[PDB]
Amino acid sequence: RRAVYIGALFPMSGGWPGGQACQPAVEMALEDVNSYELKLIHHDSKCDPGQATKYLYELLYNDPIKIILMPGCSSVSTLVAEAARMWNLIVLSYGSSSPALSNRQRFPTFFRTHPSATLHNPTRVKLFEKWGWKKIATIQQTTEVFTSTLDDLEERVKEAGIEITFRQSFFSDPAVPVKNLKRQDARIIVGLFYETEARKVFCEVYKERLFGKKYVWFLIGWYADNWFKIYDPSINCTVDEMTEAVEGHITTEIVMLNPANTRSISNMTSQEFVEKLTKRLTGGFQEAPLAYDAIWALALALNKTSRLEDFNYNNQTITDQIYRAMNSSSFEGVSGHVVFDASGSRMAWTLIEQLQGGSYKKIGYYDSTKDDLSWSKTDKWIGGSPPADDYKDDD
Amino acid sequence: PPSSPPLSIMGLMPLTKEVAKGSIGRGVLPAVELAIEQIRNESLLRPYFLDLRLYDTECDNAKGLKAFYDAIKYGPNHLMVFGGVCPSVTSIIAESLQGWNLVQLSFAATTPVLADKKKYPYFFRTVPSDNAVNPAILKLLKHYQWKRVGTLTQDVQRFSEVRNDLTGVLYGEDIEISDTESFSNDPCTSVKKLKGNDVRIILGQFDQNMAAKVFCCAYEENMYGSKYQWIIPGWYEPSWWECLRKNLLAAMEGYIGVDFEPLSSKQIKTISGKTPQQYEREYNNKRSGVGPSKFHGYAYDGIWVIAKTLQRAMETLHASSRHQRIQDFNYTDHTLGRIILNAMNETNFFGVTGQVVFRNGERMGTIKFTQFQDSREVKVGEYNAVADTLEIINDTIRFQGSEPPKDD
Ligand SMILES: *[C@@H]1O[C@H](CO)[C@@H](O)[C@H](O)[C@H]1NC(C)=O
Repeated sequence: RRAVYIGALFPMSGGWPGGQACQPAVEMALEDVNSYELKLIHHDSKCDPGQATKYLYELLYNDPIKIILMPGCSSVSTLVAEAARMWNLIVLSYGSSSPALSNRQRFPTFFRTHPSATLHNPTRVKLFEKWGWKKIATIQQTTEVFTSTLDDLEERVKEAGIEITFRQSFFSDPAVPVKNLKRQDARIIVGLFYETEARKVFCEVYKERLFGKKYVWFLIGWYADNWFKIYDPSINCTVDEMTEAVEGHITTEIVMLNPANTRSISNMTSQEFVEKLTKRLTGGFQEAPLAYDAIWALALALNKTSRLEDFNYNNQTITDQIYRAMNSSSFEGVSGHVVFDASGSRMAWTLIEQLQGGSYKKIGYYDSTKDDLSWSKTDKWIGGSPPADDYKDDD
Repeated sequence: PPSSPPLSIMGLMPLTKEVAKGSIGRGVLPAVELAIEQIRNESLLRPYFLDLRLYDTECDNAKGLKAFYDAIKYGPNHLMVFGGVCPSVTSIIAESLQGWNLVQLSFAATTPVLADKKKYPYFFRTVPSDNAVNPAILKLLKHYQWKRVGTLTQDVQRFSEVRNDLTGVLYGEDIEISDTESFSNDPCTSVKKLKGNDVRIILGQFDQNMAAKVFCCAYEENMYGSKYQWIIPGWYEPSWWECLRKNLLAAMEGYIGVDFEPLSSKQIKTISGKTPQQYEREYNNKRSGVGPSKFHGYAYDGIWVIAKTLQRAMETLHASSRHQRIQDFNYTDHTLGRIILNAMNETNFFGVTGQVVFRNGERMGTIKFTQFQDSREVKVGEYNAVADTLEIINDTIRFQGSEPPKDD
């Protein structure tokens, strides 16, 4: 039983604190896979490329040799996947949604169990069509995960005869973009940023009065449920002001846990995985099934390739064999049917929610493959119906 | 001398003939060599010597990161980083500095996000950044009495950050941004919106490829001539333009470009005892198998910043302890990193690029104004950030009308 090491990064804080539930999910999966021996060497990236750079150095320049790298965040995964070719290392992410990571020329040894963020876009388009909007505004924080999602959204809106009439971007301070959205009289707004930046955006939204009956915000649904209620020294807005600014907004997220009560390769049902993970415990709870399945995907790919002690960073041979096994992966995990295609579309469903009276309510689900919008009729709007995308009365 | 200890510096830049940007690294090396030559001849760092080690980034994220990692693993105990030319490579290095207690000095990375001190606390640059054009434009607007402007920005980080910075520069200044327009791949819709809002003075922030599309849309919308003033980035490649060419040229006539000033116009003796003009001639004589680089003066002054920082880092009556701490450095000493950071922060001398001084790691320098006049970019002015003064060159700047355009 030779030891085989995984060099992993877990974000315990930062943009997406996914490591909080994904690290225990990885630990639960390793126990199951082991019972060669798969061993974990891990560090807290804090969802920070600067911090990950120090830990990447320690993983690569210190013994033991690692067969695979496992990063979380899109920014950390982008840095490690770009660099990995220099060490002929396979990179496997459990949390990276960045559409840009689908670029095989730029990331030739990269795999992910997390779907591409492009899956939010057909759902956003379906809702724009449902609600009769042809004019949308966008505000994004400048991490590539968001910029590349917006690049895809621009293509999907153009295809549907919908226009992005105003765009604003920021690196850290959204003050100017939000003021400009207000002055442009933008109505339907898609905001792409991490939870941390979402608080800064919504405090500016409160100050500019860019909320109410006329305004509809579309955000990413994987924030913590209480995201707008959390103390933040970088914001002057109170909890009640924040709560009013976020009222009625729409979110989209990808369904990552199998909704059917079946038993996967691990012999667990989606429901038992949740109790088991809860027994071990939170950021990354919704992504935890992907972390669990990433270990299984690796374990099965290592089994098929089976000379592992001889892996070196200067040799392509073992890398190419593992790549081919990963490429041909096909098994049933807690997240459903696990496979590894370039454009990251193995998941068929998105979950749509609306914030009502400070709490998220499920309003529907969308399957872009079959074009099925499952609607709960649980959405609420001031006056009983959604607003317009602009004034229509100036003859 | 064999008894002369090294003060090792990690030089990171593109050098290879295989990459287009290798010409920058190769182009600044004669400037670097001249500074090192004189510092040693003067024994400014006595009994030590400045040991600059060179590592090729190849202007590539993966190769740049490995060059850095290999410099740490296998090179001598570097005290600081000198370089970073390609913005993406510079960012990867600059954000990670604290992990190895390394202060970095760049002579070529101009992107605005590197000014973020929360993300890049240990990062310094001798070159004025892309945001440095904003206080200069403010002085230009005040000069020609332009109180109403429109903005046209490409929705990309480096441009949106300059535009966001602009609001803060214009605050309390009595200049209105009457219309803010942004585009991703097609400026035509945004140009049409600016025309519809009767904007006359346009502040543009977009790349070289987008500039041709912008001027083509301006031509189609008749947003050029005596009634209009376009103020755009001045860092594009020479003859970047070379719409039918004649129509593009009609729309481009009189546009103002804004960029850093490569060398000081003042005939004053710098820290080296040489005027900027004498340095320029010595630079052209030293370079042999390389084309000139517009960052050469910034690289030259950059070596002087490192030398003056090191000299300051050694100024203590606790001499033997300080020398021992320097000798012992192995990236783990937070105290030495702090001493170096504080010493660099104190920089204040007259360099070949003008007065070399930092404001929160950003260069307080000189901005050059150019105007497009018949397929040639003519220098029309200089803005000095320290003095906050604008000097317009007499008999250079021209307007198609009898008077400069009105803002309305
Ligand atoms: C850096 O230099 C500035 C300008 O002279 C000074 O105000 C500031 O205190 C310095 N920062 C330190 C010493 O940490």
